[PDB]
Amino acid sequence: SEVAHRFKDLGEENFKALVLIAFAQYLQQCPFEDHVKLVNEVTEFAKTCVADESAENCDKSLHTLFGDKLCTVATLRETYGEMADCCAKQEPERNECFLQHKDDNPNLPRLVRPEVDVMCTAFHDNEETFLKKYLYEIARRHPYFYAPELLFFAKRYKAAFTECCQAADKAACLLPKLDELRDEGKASSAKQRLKCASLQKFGERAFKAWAVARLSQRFPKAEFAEVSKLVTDLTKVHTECCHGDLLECADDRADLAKYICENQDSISSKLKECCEKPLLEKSHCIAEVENDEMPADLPSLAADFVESKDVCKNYAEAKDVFLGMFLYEYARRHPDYSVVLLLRLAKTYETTLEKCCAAADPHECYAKVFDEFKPLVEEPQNLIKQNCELFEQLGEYKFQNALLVRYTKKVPQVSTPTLVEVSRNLGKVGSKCCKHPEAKRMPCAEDYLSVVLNQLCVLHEKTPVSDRVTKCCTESLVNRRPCFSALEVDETYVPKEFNAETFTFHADICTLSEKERQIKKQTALVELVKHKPKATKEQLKAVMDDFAAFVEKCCKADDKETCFAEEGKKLVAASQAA
Ligand SMILES: CC[C@@](O)(C(=O)O)c1cc2n(c(=O)c1CO)Cc1cc3ccccc3nc1-2
Repeated sequence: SEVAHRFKDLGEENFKALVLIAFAQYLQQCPFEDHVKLVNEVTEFAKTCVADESAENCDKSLHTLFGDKLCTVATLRETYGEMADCCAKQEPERNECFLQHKDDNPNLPRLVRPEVDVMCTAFHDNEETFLKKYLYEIARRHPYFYAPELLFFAKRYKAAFTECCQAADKAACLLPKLDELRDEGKASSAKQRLKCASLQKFGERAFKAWAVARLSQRFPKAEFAEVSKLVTDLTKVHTECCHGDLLECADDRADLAKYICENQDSISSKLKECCEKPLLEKSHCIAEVENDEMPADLPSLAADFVESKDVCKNYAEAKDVFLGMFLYEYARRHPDYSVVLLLRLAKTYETTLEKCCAAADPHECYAKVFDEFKPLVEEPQNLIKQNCELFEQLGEYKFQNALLVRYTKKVPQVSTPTLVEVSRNLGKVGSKCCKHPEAKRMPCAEDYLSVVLNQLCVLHEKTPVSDRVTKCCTESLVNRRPCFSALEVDETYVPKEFNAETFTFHADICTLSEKERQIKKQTALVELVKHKPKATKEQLKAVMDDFAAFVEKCCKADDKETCFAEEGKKLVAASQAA
């Protein structure tokens, strides 16, 4: 009995929370109360099986039981569409159909933040409904969120209302906490979409390679075999979560945290404080721990991987473990290299051996592999450096605007709402990284860029429209950032000017939040480039100044909002001609 085994390992509160997540991530459109109802029926039944494993349907697989239960409300096609397809199939085809239909961008309303009082009240009314509502609204909007990590967010979200709703100043206590959750959640959501993309589109080998490089940078004192044990466990964990085996995911990860804390001494010296925290916090901690110091001396790599006379023999015995050791050994020594660079390096090294081990004295042919890594290291280095300089002398917003133009030009076919979100997010790399030293700037920057570009890829695949986007997204996971950086302006692009209402601001632009106000400013910049590309650089900055003041004043006009036409039509003319 599986549901019995998992129910007792995870305990009831989390079991219930994880089932609700699983339903909310598969049927993102079902209303909240329907999902709660289903989760409760499933929870009644689990207990039945805990009480008797030889009962009833207690011997079924989780996806059969859970899939059957979901389909009691999904099969209604007239309201869910293409999801009744999945309900016509049996496991495991049914689960695969659910995985294919996760929506990275469902047509759901913006999450709104009520007044602090309104929220504390709704919290006090029914604390448990308030929390499940949180789990539900986040999950359906982030169908790939790392499920056990979402439990931790709920925990903190609860603690924020519990504490701040009885502070003297409720707002001053509550708001900065939520803002912090909103921001960390967004980063965590994106980071985990990359994890699942790599698993699902590029396969297990890709995720393992990522894992060896990151855990080795993180745990450079650890023996190689230790890291492999860790890589293997971690790989099963994310394979389970991305495959929608959420109960197994949580359980296996909780065991993983345990194994780590009971063997810190063979892993890292940074884990002491983390391994004292409670269950959820402990696992949040370990997964993001700062890198350990690397051993003081360390050889030279060239000896075991270039000058040895057994390198072809080690490669031929087991490519995987030998290339793994290379990645292990090169990564431990380089916390200053991005994870992607480190993987380009291992691919270059792998490719070189496959060539040189042919014949004609291989030992002579592989002699300069490390001279090939040089330009691969230089390229990202100059990009980040050259970019931080540009950022520091422009400030996030103008930096964001510049990326917005350069990228609209790279791939103008791409929908505007997508260009805006990705650009703003790409631009965020300035604040996040440029503060850093050189020996910390690359992993901070490139891996973050890789996460943002994966968002581009997945928001685009749902409905493809740019060959170039599809090519970079499909061709090689590790090379995405280079493949996008190398794109120049699309010369084939045909502009679609005129206008109509896609430049006529309305009066409700005054009641929206300031960032949300830039979003319709930056939106309109995209339609400006998309239809008048090659408009240099400086009358772009002149049409942007012109949009700002026009909104500043027509919100001050106190008029019958006919100014939103007045200086609305006085820009349309200077914009085109001169
Ligand atoms: C329910 C929380 C809250 O309503 C809040 O007041 O902070 C809220 C929460 C969130 N967002 C929001 O726009 C708002 C509204 O600003 C976006 C967003 C992305 C997230 C991604 C991952 C995890 C939690 C997230 N929470 C929020």
